[PDB]
Amino acid sequence: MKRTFQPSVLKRNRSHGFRARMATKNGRQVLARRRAKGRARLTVSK
Amino acid sequence: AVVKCKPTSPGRRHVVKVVNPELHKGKPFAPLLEKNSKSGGRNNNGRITTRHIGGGHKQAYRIVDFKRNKDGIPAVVERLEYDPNRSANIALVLYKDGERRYILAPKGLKAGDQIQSGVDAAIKPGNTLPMRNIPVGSTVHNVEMKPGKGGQLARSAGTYVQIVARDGAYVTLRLRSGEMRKVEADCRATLGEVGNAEHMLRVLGKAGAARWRGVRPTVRGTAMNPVDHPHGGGEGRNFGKHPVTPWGVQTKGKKTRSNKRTDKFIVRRRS
RNA sequence: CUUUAAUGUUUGAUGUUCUAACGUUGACCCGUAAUCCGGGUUGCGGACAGUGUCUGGUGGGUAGUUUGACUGGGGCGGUCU
RNA sequence: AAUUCCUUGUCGGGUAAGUUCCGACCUGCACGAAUGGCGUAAUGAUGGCCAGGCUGUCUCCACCCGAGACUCAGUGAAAUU
RNA sequence: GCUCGCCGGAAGACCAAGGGUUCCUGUCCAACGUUAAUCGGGGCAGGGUGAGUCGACCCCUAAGGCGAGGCCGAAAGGCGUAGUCGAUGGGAAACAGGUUAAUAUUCCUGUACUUGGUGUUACUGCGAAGGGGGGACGGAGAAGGCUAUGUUGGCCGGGCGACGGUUGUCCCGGUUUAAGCGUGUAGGCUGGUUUUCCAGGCAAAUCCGGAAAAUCAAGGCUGAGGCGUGAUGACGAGGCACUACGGUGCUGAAGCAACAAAUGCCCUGCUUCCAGGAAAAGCCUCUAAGCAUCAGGUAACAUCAAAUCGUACCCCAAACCGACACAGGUGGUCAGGUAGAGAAUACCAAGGCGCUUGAGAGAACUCGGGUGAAGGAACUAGGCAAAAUGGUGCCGUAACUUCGGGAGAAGGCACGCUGAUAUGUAGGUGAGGUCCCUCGCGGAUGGAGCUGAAAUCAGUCGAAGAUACCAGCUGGCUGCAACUGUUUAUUAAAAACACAGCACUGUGCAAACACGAAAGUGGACGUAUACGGUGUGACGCCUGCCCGGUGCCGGAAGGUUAAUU
RNA sequence: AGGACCGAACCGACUAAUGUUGAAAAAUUAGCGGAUGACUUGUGGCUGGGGGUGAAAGGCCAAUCAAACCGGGAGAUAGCU
RNA sequence: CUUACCACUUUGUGAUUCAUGACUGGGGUGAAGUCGUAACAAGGUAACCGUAGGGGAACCUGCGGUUGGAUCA
Ligand SMILES: [Mg+2]
Ligand SMILES: [Mg+2]
Ligand SMILES: [Mg+2]
Ligand SMILES: [Mg+2]
Ligand SMILES: [Mg+2]
Ligand SMILES: [Mg+2]
Ligand SMILES: [Mg+2]
Ligand SMILES: [Mg+2]
Ligand SMILES: [Mg+2]
Ligand SMILES: [Mg+2]
Ligand SMILES: [Mg+2]
Ligand SMILES: [Mg+2]
Ligand SMILES: [Mg+2]
Ligand SMILES: [Mg+2]
Ligand SMILES: [Mg+2]
Ligand SMILES: [Mg+2]
Ligand SMILES: [Mg+2]
Ligand SMILES: [Mg+2]
Ligand SMILES: [Mg+2]
Ligand SMILES: [Mg+2]
Ligand SMILES: [Mg+2]
Ligand SMILES: [Mg+2]
Ligand SMILES: [Mg+2]
Ligand SMILES: [Mg+2]
Ligand SMILES: [Mg+2]
Ligand SMILES: [Mg+2]
Ligand SMILES: [Mg+2]
Ligand SMILES: [Mg+2]
Ligand SMILES: [Mg+2]
Ligand SMILES: [Mg+2]
Ligand SMILES: [Mg+2]
Ligand SMILES: [Mg+2]
Ligand SMILES: [Mg+2]
Ligand SMILES: [Mg+2]
Ligand SMILES: [Mg+2]
Ligand SMILES: [Mg+2]
Ligand SMILES: [Mg+2]
Ligand SMILES: [Mg+2]
Ligand SMILES: [Mg+2]
Ligand SMILES: [Mg+2]
Ligand SMILES: [Mg+2]
Ligand SMILES: [Mg+2]
Ligand SMILES: [Mg+2]
Repeated sequence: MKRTFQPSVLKRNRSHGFRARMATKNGRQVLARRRAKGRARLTVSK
Repeated sequence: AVVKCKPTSPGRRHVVKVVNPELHKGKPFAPLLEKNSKSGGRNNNGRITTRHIGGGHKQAYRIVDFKRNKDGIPAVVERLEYDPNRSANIALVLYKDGERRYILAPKGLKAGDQIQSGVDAAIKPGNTLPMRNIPVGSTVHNVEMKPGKGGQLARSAGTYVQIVARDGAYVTLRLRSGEMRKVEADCRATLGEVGNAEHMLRVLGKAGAARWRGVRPTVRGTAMNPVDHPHGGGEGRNFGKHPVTPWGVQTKGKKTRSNKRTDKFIVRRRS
C-alpha cells in the first residue's frame, strides 16, 4: 500500500539542508567530514 | 438548573448537564481576551511532562483580574459571562470610572447589582477588602496569599473560606480543604461565596465530553507490560505488587509535602 | 585543696526576639516604547530556608553480574568428602 | 461455570439418537463480593445451541459461457545441480 | 477512414505536491518498449514557455524556531528578553473574444482596473513603533430569494426521408456573450444627532468607554441576483473559394420566452446550542514630539512607475511515492440527458479509450461464472461457501424495558400501461388590465399563460409489472463486555484497552508530581466543586469477617545507632 | 438534539476465494464496520534511543524494534562448527 | 365467459383457560422424635404495632408509637 517516502522540497531541505547542517556543531562538523572525504555534492544539491 | 436528559442515545442516557439561563449568550468583551495556546501537556523540550492532556476545544483566555483594586470606585455588574478557562462564572463589572474589568462572580451573582472595593467599602458579597478591615467568621472569597500577590485561594466554583482569628498582624482562616492557614492579614480578598457551586453536579455521560474537554484517556497499571509500568502484572491480571505511581512510590501514604519554608503559616493540617 | 552553693565567667543544650548576611515566583522605580536579566526603594520571611563536603537510612527507579555438576535426554528426586 | 479434575456427574427438556446446548441439584478437586458478587434494557463483523426459508454444502454430479492448460509464430525466466 | 465494444462524480477536464524537456516538429530504430515496430515518454537535432492585474517575492503574523545583552552548565552547549524568521491563514489590481506545430486572465483586438511619485485645481490640520475601532473567526439546524443550468415552446437555418407512412401541425441543429460602469433590491444589522461634564484608554486626544439634557424619528451601514451600458461588437449552425488533406481565407441566419433546479451565492447571515469558539498587518479614526500662509492631508484629473523570478508538459498517472511503460498509494476544483431519493447504479453527451504478444484448437485439470430432476444441511469443526432476503405507501407487531426503545420484530396487501374524473385535477409559478401612492428593482387586486403530483373509478397485455442494475434473511435460548470507540501496519478486533460513573490517596501554590546536573518548564496564565497517582469500569441490588505477615499513617518515652569532639 | 438510525463519497479491515517464483516484499474480487464524530484529511512544527510515543500489543519510532540506523572501539570474544 | 359478495379450507402472529414438569416457596395435618423456652405472672430483660439490620430456631438489637404494663415504680 502507501510507500515510505512522501517528498517535499522544503522539508527535504530544512531537514538536511546546508544552512541546517551548518547551524549546529556536529552538523557543521558533518560537512567538513564530507568535504574531507571529498564528496561531489555536499547536502541535497537542490 | 441541572435537569437530566431524555435517553435518546446509548450514551445520551446519563447526560445530566447543568445550566444558568441568566448567563449572557454572546461573544465576550473582546478587549480582555488574548489567545490561549494549547500545550498538549508537552514541556520546553517538547516532551510530555504530565499525562492526560490534549485535544480539547480551541478555548480563549478571558482576563478575570484577581488583583482587584480600584478602591473607592463603584461598579454595577454589567453581565454574567461563562468562563472557558476556569469552572466559575466570570462577570463583567464596569466601574463608574468608565473602565470595565472581569470578576469570578460570587454566590450573589445578582446581575445589574452594584459593588465597590475601596479600602473602607462595606462588608458585602462582592467587594475587594483587606481582611485587616473586614470582620471575622466571614465567608470571604478569593483570598490573597501574600499582601499584593493577587489572590489564589477559593478561585474555583463553590469555594469559600471562613476567617477565624486576626491575631497580631496575621489572620487565620479555614480553606475548603479543611486546613487551618495563616495569612499576612493585611491582604485583600473580595467577598461572598464563589458563584456557581452547583458545578459539582455535572456527569458528562459519554466519553465525548471528557474527550472534547481536553482530558485524554488514561491507561491502568496492571494492564500494560512491565517495562512500561511498575504494575506490569501481565498474564492473567495478577498484582501482588504495592500500589505505587509509575515511579515506585506507594500511591497511598507519603505526604510528599516537603516545603518547610511555609510550616510557620500552616497551623492545623488538612484533614 | 576534696563534697556541695550564689553573681563573674567561657562552652554544649533546648527556647525566645532582632537584622545585617541569605530568600522572596509581593509592590514600585531605572536601565526601557521589555511580565527575561541587572541596579535601586519598600514589604514579607530570616540565620530558618536552600546549597557544598562528610554522614546513617531508604532506594529493581537504574546498572553490572551470579544463580554448579553426575544424571541411562533435561527436569524432579538423590548424590558430591 | 470462560472456574468441575473423576466428567459424556445425576435428573428434567429438545432428538429417531444430543461427550454441545437449555433448566436444575450441590459433592464448589480448585466461585465469591471494587486484581469486585449477582442481575440487567438497549447494544456486538463477539463465544455456544435451536427453528423457518434457502439452496450443488451434500446424496451424485451433469451440462454450459468464458480465462488458462494444448498446437503454431516471436521474445524468453527461476529454484536446483 | 468506416464499422464494433469500454469509461463517463471518469478511464473526462483543470490545479497543488513531486517530477524536470517527458512539451512541438523533424528525423533514425542498434540498446530501450516483456515480440515485431515504419511507432513512442527510445536516439539525435533544432524549436518551445512573453504578465503592472494569476503566483512567489514583499507586507502580517500561528505553531514553532533563531536570538544582542542576559540567566545557567566541566567544554561543547541549555534556556530564553528586545527582537527576528516562519503558512497551511489576513493585506490592491483583468475580463471577453482571436491566434501558435507547440504560449496565453502574458502575445493581438475590444472594453476596464489597482496603487505610489510628480504636476494642475478646489478644500482643509497635519503628525506616530503610541490610544481606539475594525479586521476577527465555533458546532448543528431552518428557510426564503437568486444564478448557475436544464427542459419545453417561439424564432432562424437545413430536411420530405434507401422499407409500409412522414408538409408543417414531423424530424435535425442553434438560440451564446464577461469584467468594469450606473441602479442598491430580496433581504441582514443597527435609532440618529448637537452640546456639557470625567477618578478610564500609561502622555494627549475632538476618537473609544461613562453620565447628562434637548431634538427629530422615517437616519445611516450591508447586500445575491435582476435591469440597462458594455455589445449596431464579438460569436454563431451554415455556406463558397485553396489545401498540405491534418488544415486555410472570406462570409455569416436567429440569437427570445416560459417553467424547473443546486451540495453554488445572498450567508464572516438568521435561529439555536454548549464543548463557548487565532494572532498581526493592511484599513479608518485619535491625538504626542514637532510644523506652523510651510510641510502635509482629501477629492478630480495629466502623466510616469509597477522591478525580478515562476509559467512548457504529466498530475489519481507509462512523467509523482512504489526497483518495472507494476491491477497498490496520492490532496483540491468542475459537475450534462433519461430513469432514480441520490455524488449508488444502469444506459448515453462533451471528452478519453480497447489496458503492447497474436493466430487457432475447443482434453483432463485449475480459475470466474450461468443452469439444474427428486431430495433438502444427510455436508461439515462449524451451513465455510454458496442460494435466499431486499423498494414505496398502508394494515399490523411479542416477552422484556432504563419507557427512549425492542421495531422495518414478525406477517401481510397493493404496485405496469390506457380512458375518465380533470380537454391537465390538486398544487406551484405569476401576464395583462384597474386602483392608490412616496411615487417604481412601489404596493394592492386580478389569476392568462407555463409546469404539474398522488389518488379513485373503468379497461387492458404477459407466466410475472419495486420486471433490469440496484436493494435487510427472520425468529428463539444462553455465555461474555453496559453502551459509540481502540488495538497487535504485515496470521489475533476479542471476552483485551479505552471510556462515562465510582472509591482510596497525595497536593495550600514557588502545589504534588514529571522534563531538566542547572537555569528554566509542563502542571495552569489553573488554585482543593482544582490537579496528580492507583484500582474498579453504565445502571439496579450490594460490597460480609481477619491488621497476625508485608507495606503504609501516627507516636517518641525508652533501647540500639553515623559523621563529629 | 443525538459519540441516534439506513446508506455513497470518505475512513476501516470481519469472512471466504484467488494469488503464495503474485499485477503487489499484504493485494484483487465478492460480501463486510463506522460514516456530525473519541470523525476524517492537506499543509508545516515538536518529541531521539535505554530515549520518545503508546484508548497498552512490547505496539510504533523510514518495508528494521524485548532497545532504530550510520560510523568508530573492532581483527570484540567464539573450550563451538 | 367474466365480476361482486361469500362457506369450506390455508398461513402468520397475539390474547385466555385447562392440563402437565426436573426442581424448588412456604402452608395444613398425625407420630407428637431433636434443639432450646419466645409469649402467658413483672414470664424471670413489660408486651405489642410499624420498620430496619442480624441470627441454628423460637427470636435479639436500634428508632418512634400503644397501654391491650405488674409494684406505690
Ligand atoms: Mg497486554
Ligand atoms: Mg518495573
Ligand atoms: Mg505479552
Ligand atoms: Mg499470552
Ligand atoms: Mg537487573
Ligand atoms: Mg561485563
Ligand atoms: Mg549437566
Ligand atoms: Mg447449566
Ligand atoms: Mg476470581
Ligand atoms: Mg464496535
Ligand atoms: Mg512458442
Ligand atoms: Mg531528453
Ligand atoms: Mg510527443
Ligand atoms: Mg522522444
Ligand atoms: Mg515578518
Ligand atoms: Mg533559544
Ligand atoms: Mg499561503
Ligand atoms: Mg419509404
Ligand atoms: Mg501549463
Ligand atoms: Mg498546452
Ligand atoms: Mg502496458
Ligand atoms: Mg497487455
Ligand atoms: Mg437440484
Ligand atoms: Mg450433521
Ligand atoms: Mg458425517
Ligand atoms: Mg456465509
Ligand atoms: Mg449471493
Ligand atoms: Mg457455558
Ligand atoms: Mg465491548
Ligand atoms: Mg495482524
Ligand atoms: Mg484480522
Ligand atoms: Mg477490569
Ligand atoms: Mg468486571
Ligand atoms: Mg472487601
Ligand atoms: Mg452514529
Ligand atoms: Mg451507515
Ligand atoms: Mg472491497
Ligand atoms: Mg516498520
Ligand atoms: Mg579493542
Ligand atoms: Mg572476527
Ligand atoms: Mg420466656
Ligand atoms: Mg420477656
Ligand atoms: Mg421500644
